[PDB]
Amino acid sequence: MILLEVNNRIIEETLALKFENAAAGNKPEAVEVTFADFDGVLYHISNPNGDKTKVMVSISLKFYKELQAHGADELLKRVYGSYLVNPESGYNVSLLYDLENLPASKDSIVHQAGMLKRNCFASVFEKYFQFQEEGKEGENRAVIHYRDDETMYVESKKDRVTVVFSTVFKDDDDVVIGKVFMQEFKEGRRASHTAPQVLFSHREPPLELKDTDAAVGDNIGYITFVLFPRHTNASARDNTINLIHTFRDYLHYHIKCSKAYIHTRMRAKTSDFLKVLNRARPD
Amino acid sequence: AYHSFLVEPISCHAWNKDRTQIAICPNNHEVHIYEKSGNKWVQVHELKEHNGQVTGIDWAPDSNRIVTCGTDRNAYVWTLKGRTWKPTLVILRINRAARCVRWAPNEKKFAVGSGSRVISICYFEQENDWWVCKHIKKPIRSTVLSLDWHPNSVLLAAGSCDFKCRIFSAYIKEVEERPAPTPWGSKMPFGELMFESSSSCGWVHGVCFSANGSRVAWVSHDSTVCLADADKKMAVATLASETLPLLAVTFITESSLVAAGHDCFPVLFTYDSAAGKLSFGGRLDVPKQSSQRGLTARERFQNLDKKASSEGSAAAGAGLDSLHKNSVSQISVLSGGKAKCSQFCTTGMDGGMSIWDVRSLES
Amino acid sequence: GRLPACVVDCGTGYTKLGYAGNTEPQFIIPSCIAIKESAKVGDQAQRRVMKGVDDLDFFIGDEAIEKPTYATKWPIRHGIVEDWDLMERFMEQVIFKYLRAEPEDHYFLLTEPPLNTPENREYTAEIMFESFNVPGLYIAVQAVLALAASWTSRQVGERTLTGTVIDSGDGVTHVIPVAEGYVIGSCIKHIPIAGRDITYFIQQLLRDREVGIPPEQSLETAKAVKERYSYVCPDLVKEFNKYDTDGSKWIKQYTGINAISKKEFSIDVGYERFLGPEIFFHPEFANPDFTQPISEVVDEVIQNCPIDVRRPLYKNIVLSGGSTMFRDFGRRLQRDLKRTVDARLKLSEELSGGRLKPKPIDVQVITHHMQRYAVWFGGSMLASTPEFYQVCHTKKDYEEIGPSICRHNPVFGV
Amino acid sequence: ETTALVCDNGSGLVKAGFAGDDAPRAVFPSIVGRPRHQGVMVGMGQKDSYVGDEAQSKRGILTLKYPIEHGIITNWDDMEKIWHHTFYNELRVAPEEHPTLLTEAPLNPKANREKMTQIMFETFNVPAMYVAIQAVLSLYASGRTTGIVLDSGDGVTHNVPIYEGYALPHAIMRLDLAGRDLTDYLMKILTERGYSFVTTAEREIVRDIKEKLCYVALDFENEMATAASSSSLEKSYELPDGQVITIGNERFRCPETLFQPSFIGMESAGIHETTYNSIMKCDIDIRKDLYANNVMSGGTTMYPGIADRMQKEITALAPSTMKIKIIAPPERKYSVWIGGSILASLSTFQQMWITKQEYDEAGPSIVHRKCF
Amino acid sequence: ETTALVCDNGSGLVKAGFAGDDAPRAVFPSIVGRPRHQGVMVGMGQKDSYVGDEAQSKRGILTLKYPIEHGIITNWDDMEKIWHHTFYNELRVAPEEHPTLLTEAPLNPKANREKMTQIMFETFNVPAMYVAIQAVLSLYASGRTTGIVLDSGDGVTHNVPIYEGYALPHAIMRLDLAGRDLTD
Amino acid sequence: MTATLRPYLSAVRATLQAALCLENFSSQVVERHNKPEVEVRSSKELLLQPVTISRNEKEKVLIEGSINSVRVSIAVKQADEIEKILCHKFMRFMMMRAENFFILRRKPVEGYDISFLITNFHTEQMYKHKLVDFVIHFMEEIDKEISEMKLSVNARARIVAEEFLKNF
Amino acid sequence: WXAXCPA
Amino acid sequence: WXAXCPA
Ligand SMILES: Nc1ncnc2c1ncn2[C@@H]1O[C@H](COP(=O)(O)OP(=O)(O)O)[C@@H](O)[C@H]1O
Ligand SMILES: Nc1ncnc2c1ncn2[C@@H]1O[C@H](COP(=O)(O)OP(=O)(O)O)[C@@H](O)[C@H]1O
Ligand SMILES: Nc1ncnc2c1ncn2[C@@H]1O[C@H](COP(=O)(O)OP(=O)(O)O)[C@@H](O)[C@H]1O
Ligand SMILES: [Mg+2]
Ligand SMILES: [Mg+2]
Ligand SMILES: [Mg+2]
Repeated sequence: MILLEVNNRIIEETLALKFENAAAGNKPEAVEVTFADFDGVLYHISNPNGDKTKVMVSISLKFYKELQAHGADELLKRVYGSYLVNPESGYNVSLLYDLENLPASKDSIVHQAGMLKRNCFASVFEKYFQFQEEGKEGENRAVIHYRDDETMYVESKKDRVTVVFSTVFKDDDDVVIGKVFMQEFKEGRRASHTAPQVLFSHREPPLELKDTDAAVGDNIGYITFVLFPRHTNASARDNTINLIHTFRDYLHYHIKCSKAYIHTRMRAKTSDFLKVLNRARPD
Repeated sequence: AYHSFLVEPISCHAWNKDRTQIAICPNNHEVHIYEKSGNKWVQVHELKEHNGQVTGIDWAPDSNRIVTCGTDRNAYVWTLKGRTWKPTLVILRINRAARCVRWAPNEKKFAVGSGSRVISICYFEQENDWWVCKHIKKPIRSTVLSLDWHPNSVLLAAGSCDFKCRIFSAYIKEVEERPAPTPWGSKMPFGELMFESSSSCGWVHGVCFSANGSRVAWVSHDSTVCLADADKKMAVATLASETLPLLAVTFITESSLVAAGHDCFPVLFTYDSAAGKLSFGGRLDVPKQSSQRGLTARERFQNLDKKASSEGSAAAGAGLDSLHKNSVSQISVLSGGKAKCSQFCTTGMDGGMSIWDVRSLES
Repeated sequence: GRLPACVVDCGTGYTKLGYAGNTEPQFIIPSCIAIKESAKVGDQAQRRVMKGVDDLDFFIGDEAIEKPTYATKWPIRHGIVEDWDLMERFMEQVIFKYLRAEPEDHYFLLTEPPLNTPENREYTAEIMFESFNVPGLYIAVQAVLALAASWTSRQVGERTLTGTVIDSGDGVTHVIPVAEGYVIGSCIKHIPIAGRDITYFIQQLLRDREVGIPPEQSLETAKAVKERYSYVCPDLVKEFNKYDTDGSKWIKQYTGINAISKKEFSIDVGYERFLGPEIFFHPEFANPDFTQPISEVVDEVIQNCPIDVRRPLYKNIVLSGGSTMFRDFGRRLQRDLKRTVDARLKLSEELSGGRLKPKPIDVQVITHHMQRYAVWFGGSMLASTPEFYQVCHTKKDYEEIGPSICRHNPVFGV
Repeated sequence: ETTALVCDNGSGLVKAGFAGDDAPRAVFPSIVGRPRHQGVMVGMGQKDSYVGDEAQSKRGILTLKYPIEHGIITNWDDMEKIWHHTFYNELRVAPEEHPTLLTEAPLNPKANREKMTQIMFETFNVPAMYVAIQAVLSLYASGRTTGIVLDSGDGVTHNVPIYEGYALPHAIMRLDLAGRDLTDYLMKILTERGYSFVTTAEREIVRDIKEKLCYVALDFENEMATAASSSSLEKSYELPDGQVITIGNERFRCPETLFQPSFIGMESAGIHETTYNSIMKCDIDIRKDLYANNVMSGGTTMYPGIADRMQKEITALAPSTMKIKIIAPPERKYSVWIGGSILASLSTFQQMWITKQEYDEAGPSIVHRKCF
Repeated sequence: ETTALVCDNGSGLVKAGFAGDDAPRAVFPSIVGRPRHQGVMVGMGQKDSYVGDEAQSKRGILTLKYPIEHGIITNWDDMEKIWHHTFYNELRVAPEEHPTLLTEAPLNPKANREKMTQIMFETFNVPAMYVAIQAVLSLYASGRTTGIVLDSGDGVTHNVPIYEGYALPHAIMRLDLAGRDLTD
Repeated sequence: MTATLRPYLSAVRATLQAALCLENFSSQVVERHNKPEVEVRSSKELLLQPVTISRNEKEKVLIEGSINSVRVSIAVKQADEIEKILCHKFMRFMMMRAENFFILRRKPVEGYDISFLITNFHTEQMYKHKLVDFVIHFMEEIDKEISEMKLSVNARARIVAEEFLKNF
Repeated sequence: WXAXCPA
Repeated sequence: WXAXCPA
């Protein structure tokens, strides 16, 4: 994997295993499993009651309150139709599949359910882009800090949109490696034509975040991506959303991959060192 | 006059009276005997009943007996009975180890430089058919690495690793008689300290005596050479240089001196008559060695797989015979005694052997 | 709303995968790993050194079989591993793509064969703490997990800690007894023969006894063992002459499908229906070094432990493991053990006379579900226990002491 | 801490040495080559990447690529590799022991400067460093305070008018034309003659050919007419394979591209026209001094007769009432390095350096305000 | 497992020996002959097939046929027979004890390589093996890393330019002309 | 390295050559043995005083001495945190395959970087000047290795950034 | 360069 | 061979 995927393959696999035997009579196959994914959010699949004819999926979003305050009426009918019901687990969006009714599609529904986290996350970014597109008075900027102690802020003014990232590294070992990783992020531009500007700042927080109570400290960097309609229209919106949401885990995974790469290089060099040493043993 | 007897190192060497037989420890739980064949060497016998490592051998010019003094806190006195060799158990009462051994000129007793802080002297007894052992432990405070004997056989020097090189006075009245007057002292009874080193000068790895019995010399790990002249009022002479530590001691005549060690080649010294000072002599063995190599098309590719292809066996020590002659273990003598020594031999840790001369150089 | 930990059961064969607090291992995939290696010749001074991002250009899992341009290279070989870089690559791939778990906020439990050397465990723990930065780690033998899973067979409420487990494996099957929670360290033996060399023998015999198969699709043909195609046999020669006499009804047929030209190919089924599974009680066929049966090994290991524990141990033998799925295995083992133990008792009674009659020793084999996987549920219960969060080795312990915290073994002590 | 190292990242060559020496201690071209074939033999796992004279020697099985293109860096990995090679293998001096001096062409992007400073301060942790201009160092080497610089390097040609104690940043002109374009045009014309050269190895071969058998023509039309009588101008060169190539008009054709950029299709003017425009944009009084002093430097201005042609063209363009003098030192190739060494040796410059403490507290933007 | 065996299936001759020796221990031509007459005498039921120096000695009553033609095998039974003969009768070394090394000319069909590998791994169950090129081994023997090879064998003549540490697969030329055409 | 590292290397090489002398000494304290004396630290009789060859605060070396063995410990010149991490990981990977070396230890001395070991069992079955030459060569090449690792990681970060930014 | 010319 | 030459 290079671009971290957005479709959790666990739900895809379990739903495929369930549906491939769906047309086999009165087959309940009681299921009750708990999962976890990036952003420190817990999933849960479990039948509502003894009736096993219905399967339910739920989320435990950390910043759920902001989503509820904003209102996601768009998400209740566009991607998810009539198979969405009020929250049960922890006041967080939960859906269920009605097996008694014939499920016509097999892959489309599974794919739609696979991107649940990003599907709910987009409710704010797409709405801000709509606000700036529609000509409505620039909606008040918002700050969305997810499970990680870091913070996310967005400003949606006329003629452009903005987004800023706050980064926090826990272990002392990876702090410097991540700093080096993000140092060259703001400059690599020789292979991109229609791409947004990128900048890095750690000592001086941007003037936008002074009033906002976002991630403020000392060992915290900042990354901002300037947005323009040429790469934020109705066509190139999903790709940008996927890239930004999968930014954090992308950085993490590629840091670990670099660690493995350097491990391999040093392991290779050990052989040369041993070859040099072997000059001491006799013929 | 270099020769090789085994790739692996060799602990100690011993020779017969006619210089026709050799003793080589293979660094294993046994000892081998090599004999001359025209101008060639070949194995003859194979003696092995010791389960430990052998570290000391010696030969009797007349008795034709061989002693194996090593690990296992034991020691066997080999004797020849017809055309085969048989052991002879001995008791030494040791608890740690034993490294060096040496017989006596008159072949009546032998001493072991045990590693148990003790020095043992034994003599033959026909009553119990055994070899009784006495002990000297009064002044000793550490291991002893080198032992040498005096003509009369009453004076013993036991080098140690405690800055000292001391002469002793052992006299077993059972198999010994009163020695003639000696300048050193009074030939006091067994188990006493006669005299000690004047001061601290490195450890001790060897000792050498003189026919007149008036001069004693030893070497040290501190790149120093000493010469205890007892003829005068215990005059002591010293010398030093930049050479690496020496690990052997021997001299030719009343004034000469020879030694060798990690320098990889012999070094010669000398002693003045009245000046009470020594001097230096460089590479009395020969001027220098030579080096050579070959193409070895097979080797050119074989070495690249493990080592670098351009690599080779050439070394800076090839020119001055410092390539293969890894260190020197000890020294011996060929003809007569320590008076003229027309030829001298040395042992090597490389697993081989070599001979030299003192007159073929012809200054 | 505490996050669940992660449960993983690595091994030579199909690696089990999933989360704790769940009743089904969601992901069960082989150990096959792809790589963009090819034909260089300088392969011992630069094994791979893939330029740029080609290092990660490799797939994993069932999808890795159907990539006909790389190399399918199994990293594990009956526990011991030669090169562990592939293992690290597989671990990162699984944790990210499949599990999708952040190591810095999760606890990982790992399982290794009992014979695993201390060095491998120490270095894998070091690798984990250095790269993944997992807050907690814990490694334990798989026998206890199987024993815990065995409770589901019947009467879960009735606590039964005593017993013994003979687990299978792709390259190892081990014997480990349990005596009321405490196992015996010295009474453990490692069996080299396992469920892989059996298939090697099957294919070796088949390549000469039959023709009509391609070299590539051999193992898929050799996997008739996993089918109904192998029954165990109380007697060997009897069934041999049974087949050599009739040889008409007892012979089965294969109708596999080629994976290249989509052309059907068929071959008959012969003596291998039983010989393979019979190799377990006659390992001498495959491994010449280990000419030693299994049942007698079981009795010997059960006879090298204190008296008070010998009795209950024979009563609880758990049928857990893939290689144990063969039919009638339990009957054969039970009958053999009963015969030998009764003979020993009779010999003991013969020397000292008496009109008494000791109550016969009872040996029973239990058949149940969970046989394919008995380690995953044990790991789930391991994670669910709060004491696990306290026993798990901490970061600061590895920070300066080193990775030696994971060196604890059940057969060592000074 | 006794001396400093001056490194000139020339567009086609690298010059380095100690501060104080009159000649460089390391002169190798900027080549970062990688193998192009597969490799079969087993007794060699050698150096996946190649740099320096090694790359030049075994260029026949490598895809040579120049890290720097027309004065601006394109691949940072190659530049870091060459820096490491020069610092360790050739100089064998640790970065911490002594500081480093860097030079770059004028009117370069600030991104390159910031990245170079960040890499130097972070990777090699040099105690201090500085960034300067090749033309000013050329002035320092020439021992003069007033004049106009013709820094026609392998990648960039530029001029910077100067006066006593001050410069004129508003009269700086930079031309992308340089030796690489001349080599490309030479290859194109050598094709018209009948000799074909495409790959980079033949690029180096043609570069050597131009270095050895090229010169400028005082009059283009007269030289062409004399070429029509081609019996005294053709010359022969020996290729590595032994083939002999006869070169005629191409000797004086490619250099004329400098005075006639229209040959390559560039809508610009020649070096003479650009220098005339730059001097005219200056104040009237300093025009006399600028005319009286015209320093030139770089590896593209060693063609015999170039000075005479430039003098003739400038006098023809300039009014014919004063005297125009051209100064052509015979060591203009290393003038920049000599100037850098002299500047480093200056006592007053020992405090103008940029150290790690101030760089870390302030940031990469400090170098921007440091002498522009 | 102390050494390995190197076998060169030359178009007209077979070379084999231990890894380390400077000279081959078995040098016999590749001949697989069969009787051409009927046979009358009764005190002989001998060896319907003949191979090796035996075939050369009694070639007057046999139809000699070369199993390998111009570098490509035509009859697999003959090649397996010669392999068995060389392994058992001459070398007297079991395949399992040591691995085997095989060489072949360049630009040969992949079918030959696959069949040879399959037969070696299945019939003799050799622990391991490898396939190489005669020219590269010629370089190794010559103790050089750069040059051009003129491997004019009995069945095929080919050249393979080489440079330090690398080869040039795009400049390989193979000519069918060889000793057999010269003999004809 | 003439003006930067040559004198340091010469001094340390001379010290090693002088202290590389070794001999076999039968155990004096524990029954019958020939185990290394430096590690045991039983008798002060055989031990020789430690020596150090250094020129900066953060880089150091230590030279021990004894009859049976001579021990040498080095401290590398590491400045940034990345340098420390890379040195630690590289040394650990060297430890993991130290068996084939027959010279190297299994864990560095506390508070110091990697250390080596010599013995009379490794002086005859192996050459003498080659071992010191290899130790020296490692001392020089450590800086090259760390710089190469640093540029490699920087290039990896650059390539990943470039690969991600293209999608936008 | 980024715009105009290559570099 | 199959096409060209015999083998
Ligand atoms: N139903 C079955 N019949 C025969 N063999 C089976 C069956 N299920 C698994 N196996 C065999 O058991 C092996 C897997 O056992 P397992 O212990 O899960 O591997 P691992 O040791 O990595 O955990 C497989 O190689 C397979 O051949
Ligand atoms: N003897 C020469 N005659 C003419 N041109 C030369 C000569 N030597 C080099 N050159 C040219 O000058 C260039 C190199 O000189 P140099 O000044 O180092 O370029 P840079 O400005 O990057 O330092 C080469 O590209 C070459 O074309
Ligand atoms: N002494 C010789 N003189 C000339 N040609 C020879 C000689 N010996 C063999 N040959 C020729 O070389 C051929 C065999 O050489 P060889 O290299 O073993 O063929 P291959 O390459 O298939 O092993 C024979 O066919 C023969 O024509
Ligand atoms: Mg298993
Ligand atoms: Mg320049
Ligand atoms: Mg041939």
